[PDB]
Amino acid sequence: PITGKVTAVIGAIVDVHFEQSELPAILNALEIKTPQGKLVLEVAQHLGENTVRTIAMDGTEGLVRGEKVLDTGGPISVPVGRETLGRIINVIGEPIDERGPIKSKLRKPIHADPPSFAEQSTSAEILETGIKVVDLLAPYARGGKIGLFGGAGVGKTVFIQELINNIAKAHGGFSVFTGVGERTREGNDLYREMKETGVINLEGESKVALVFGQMNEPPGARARVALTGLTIAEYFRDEEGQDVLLFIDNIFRFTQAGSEVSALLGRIPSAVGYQPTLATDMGLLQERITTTKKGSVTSVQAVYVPADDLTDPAPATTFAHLDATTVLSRGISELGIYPAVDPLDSKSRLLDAAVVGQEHYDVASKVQETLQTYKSLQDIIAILGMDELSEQDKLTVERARKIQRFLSQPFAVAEVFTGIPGKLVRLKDTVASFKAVLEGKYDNIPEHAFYMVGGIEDVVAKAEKLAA
Amino acid sequence: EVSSILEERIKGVSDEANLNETGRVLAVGDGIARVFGLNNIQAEELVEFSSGVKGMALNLEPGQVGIVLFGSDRLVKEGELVKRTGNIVDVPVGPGLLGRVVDALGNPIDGKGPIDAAGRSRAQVKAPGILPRRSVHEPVQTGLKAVDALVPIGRGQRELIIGDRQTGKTAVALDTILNQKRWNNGSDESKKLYCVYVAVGQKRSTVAQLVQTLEQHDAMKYSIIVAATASEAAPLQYLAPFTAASIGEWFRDNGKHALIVYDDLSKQAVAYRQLSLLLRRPPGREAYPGDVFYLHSRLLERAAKLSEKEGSGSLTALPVIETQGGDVSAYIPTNVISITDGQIFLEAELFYKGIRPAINVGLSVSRVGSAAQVKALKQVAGSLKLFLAQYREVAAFAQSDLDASTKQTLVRGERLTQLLKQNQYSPLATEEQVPLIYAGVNGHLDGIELSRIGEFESSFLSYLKSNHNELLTEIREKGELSKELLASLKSATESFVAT
Amino acid sequence: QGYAAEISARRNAMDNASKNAGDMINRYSILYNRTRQAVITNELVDIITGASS
Repeated sequence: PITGKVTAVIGAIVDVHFEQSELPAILNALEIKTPQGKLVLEVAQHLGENTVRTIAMDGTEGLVRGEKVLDTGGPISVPVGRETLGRIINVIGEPIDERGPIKSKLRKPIHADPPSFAEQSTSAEILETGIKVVDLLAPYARGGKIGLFGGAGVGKTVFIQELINNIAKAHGGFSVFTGVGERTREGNDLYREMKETGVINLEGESKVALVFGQMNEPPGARARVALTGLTIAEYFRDEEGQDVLLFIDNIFRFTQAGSEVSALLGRIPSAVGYQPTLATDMGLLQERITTTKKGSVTSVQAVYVPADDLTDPAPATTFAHLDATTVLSRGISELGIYPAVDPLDSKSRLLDAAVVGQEHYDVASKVQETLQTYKSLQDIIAILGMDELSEQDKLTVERARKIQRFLSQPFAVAEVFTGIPGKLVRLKDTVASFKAVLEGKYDNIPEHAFYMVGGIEDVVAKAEKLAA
Repeated sequence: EVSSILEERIKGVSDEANLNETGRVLAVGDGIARVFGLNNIQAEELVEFSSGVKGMALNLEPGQVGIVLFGSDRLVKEGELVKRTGNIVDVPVGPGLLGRVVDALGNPIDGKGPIDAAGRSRAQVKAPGILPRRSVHEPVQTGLKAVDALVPIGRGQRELIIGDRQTGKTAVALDTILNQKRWNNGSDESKKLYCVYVAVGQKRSTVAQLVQTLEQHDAMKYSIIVAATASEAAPLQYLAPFTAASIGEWFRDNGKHALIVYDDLSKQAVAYRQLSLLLRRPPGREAYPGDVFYLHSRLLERAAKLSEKEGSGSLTALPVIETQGGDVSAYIPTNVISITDGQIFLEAELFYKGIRPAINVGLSVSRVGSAAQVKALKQVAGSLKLFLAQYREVAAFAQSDLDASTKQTLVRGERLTQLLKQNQYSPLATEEQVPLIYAGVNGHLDGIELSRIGEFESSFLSYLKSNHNELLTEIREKGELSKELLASLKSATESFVAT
Repeated sequence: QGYAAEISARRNAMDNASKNAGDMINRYSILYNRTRQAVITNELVDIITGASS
């Protein structure tokens, strides 16, 4: 029985003295029996003399030195299973959905090593999406990192909700929304809302699994929520063959949590107050986000940058990982578009000609040129007058404002919220719609016939209905 | 006499001093005694010196246990016996602190008798869970009309009062507390918000004035003032909001509602900086300790509106952050802004231009917002938001030949800006906020000359009070504005406008 | 005819100026923000060195 006695409690950095030759290995998980149930300490050093230095996950307030510790023997093993979908789970893999003990199959270590070069994606793949704006100008990609920008609420969370619905149709996938630095009140609303919109139904089926990591939870537990979440996803991917889409919240709070743990460990935080092991921490996490031969994880991450500084090293490191960036605009939401997506500031690097198909690319390039010209033209056209438009320019304006309306396409989750049943639009059919709009088949069809509709088929119906 | 009573009390102590574990200071420098002993001590536990000093034990190191002294070093010297009290910090909690200005320990610094409160409960305890909360929907009305309309506040939520130094930041806060007297008088205990003002680093003369003002407005009997004054030591300052929160928990747990105003966490930060540096822990960004985010977050999620199974209660909070140059970009402001759910950012220029409240409408947001807004006030001030938006754009149009629409906006907007002035230290009733804003919405006030707006306001209120306090009470009690009431109001306003 | 054109030009020039000044404002602001970070870093290094010794 590998046991050791607490020999320090300076902060949440608890040094434990183990009897000789009965030493845990680094990254092992220790459990200290406590009236707090357990305190999980993760061994992060060997200080020698048969003592270690560990970090704590659960708070150490009122800890008494010399208390016996028991060594689990390896990085925390968190429950996994289809059963575990629809559970709000704390870092230590215990229900915080409060609907009692998680029904589990197998439990698995929170730390895991990135798959081999061979088991990394050898050729790109384009994950299907149902938002047309997404499907043209930043098509999702399997194993991809898609970094959200723009406000929450009617912004990010509703968008995230839509994706879960779409994913369920798209594959039949699952998700795990991991929320780091989560305001627990807002999280409650999200959980209740997620229940209401039925992406979680525990009287039914719950696709998304929730891991909420509140800000009041210690920094160590803030750091470890992500690694746990990825493991859950990986059980689906590798061992249930699934394709999943894993939401992560703020990576500012990912950085923030890690930075503290480094500083506590005594490691000199590099410039702009960010840990020396900054690169590696993203590196391990975001190289476990990949398309394996068994399945593919795909991760939608939320990238909240502090002070709008993209020059900050942590955002830069994020952008290195990011394959796409989705930049929600509030101006766009104000143009009556839900999608709230800013099409000209939404960009993906997987958008290249061959990558998305030549037709798709050419259509996209035209739509980009159309929108780019529409905006620029509208700048001085508004000032000069709309009648100062050329025949070509007002053809473009006519088409463009029709495209602007065409962007409006309710979201399935937002069936209640907008009041209009969502319009799911498949990627091929999105291209088809734009080919026709480019060819002006719908430039004789009214603007608000494109308002709040989906694909080509949908706007055939609405074209008729707007008139009739 | 009184002396005899004290001597009797002294006779009443004689307890066996078998101190299971004692300590001896090895060296004491910088208020960081390093003690030999204290084998079984709990972390952060309260320790009593020979000097009588109180401490917490942040560092439990193997060879020495590094007490951080709450007390002054003046009497402390090496070798001092360190009795182990064996109790982690706890403060009296209960309704006993209503109208009681107490220090962190619980000593009544106003000396309004030894605090007799329900229980003494520990200073730090972890924040309510997901399921232990239910969403906010209950308003709270600060009397400040602009606050109530532009950024409507609710219960068990956090939302900043972030603004520039000595703009009477405390004055803006104090106004809310004063309006809580009206609601306090009211029977419902959600309407009884038992306010807690946490005066951090604030000089005792200033807090004495605060206390006196509170006494003048007879507010000390729902108010609680947790005081860590300028002199009060950095451990006391550090634990001061945590200590305060626990007091709030009794109310919250009792299902009641209450409002805790942490003023200012910026001075809390400095105390933590002092502490961290004294323990030689590396100072984080902007030389403010790295776990300041963690510290503030631990405190700030205790502000929560509990679920109805947890007896629908709350601890509303309104943290005050001092912006040194107005920089919300400053590390502590940026962090706090992220943590909280809304901010109100007072504008120094407006303050200078005598517009008190000095609120920067754009840089004030409430995320809960209109969910926690009176329906009546919501109806008659949705318009106000849009009007002000135009007014902001047409602010620069004050540099003239202007479009008639623009010139109208400018007139309407200027009258509105004056209307939202509310002289400091005079709250207003909600039943009197709603008619005035309705008038402005209907453009009735636009016609009234700017100088005569003031005369109009008080007069209109009395005119309404005389003409139809039946309407006012009806409006107040219904809390909604029906088409019939708004109709009558438009008419009533017309009648008043004529005079 | 001239006077109307003259004042029209004055308006035009003064408008475009506001725009040009704005662009320069943005350019020096980004530089300011970076410079601010650098000062923080240089100070931070001094502290780190001090703590280290």
